[PDB]
Amino acid sequence: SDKIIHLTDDSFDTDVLKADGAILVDFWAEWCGPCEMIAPILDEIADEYQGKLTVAKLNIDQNPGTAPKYGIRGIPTLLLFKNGEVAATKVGALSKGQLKEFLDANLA
Ligand SMILES: [Cu+2]
Repeated sequence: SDKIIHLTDDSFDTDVLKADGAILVDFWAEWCGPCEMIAPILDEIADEYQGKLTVAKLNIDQNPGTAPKYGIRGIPTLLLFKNGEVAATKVGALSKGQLKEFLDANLA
């Protein structure tokens, strides 16, 4: 938790679109089993990728406006942002191994 950014629809532009460096955004919602599976995986990734990546989370039941703008369908959906643009997309729950391979491939 501590270094992971809790996003709102208000702050999304400043925190993600204007941020320097890669930001991985987790679009999640309440009552979501797959969302709960990857939540400790992302607290680990936040520590292991420190200096290379910032992790941020946006709960769509409390923040209904940003996800329609990115065409989000399945929840959870992870979007890797770089310089304000969507660099890569992964949707669905995945293991720690799969997430590391996805990040190592795309942080290049
Ligand atoms: Cu922490």
